[PDB]
Amino acid sequence: MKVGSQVIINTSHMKGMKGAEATVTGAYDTTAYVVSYTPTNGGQRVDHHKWVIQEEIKDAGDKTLQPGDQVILEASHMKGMKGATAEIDSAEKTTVYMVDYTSTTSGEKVKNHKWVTEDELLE
Repeated sequence: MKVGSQVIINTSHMKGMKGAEATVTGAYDTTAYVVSYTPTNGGQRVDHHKWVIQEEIKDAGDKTLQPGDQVILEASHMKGMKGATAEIDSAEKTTVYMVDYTSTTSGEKVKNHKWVTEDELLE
């Protein structure tokens, strides 16, 4: 699968995704990390968030990080994420996809959702 591929989301990161019809808008060979952090706003702790990628970690470069590492996040998949200090729970070499999809909950057309891995998609 690649950019333009039609797929079915096969994971449940948030409500409304599982089984949603989707189209791939970006594909990245990269390292995908699961991370835990306290949002900058001060709300509830985010535990084992899938996923942030190499390119979303401040000063990560081409250096693969290690579980246990403390990093600063440069993504904004949700409020309070950008600039947060996070702990890497795991690291995996894989391809991740950014997808447009229609929420199964409300019918809202979600654009450029980051991220799902190929293990999390069905074609």
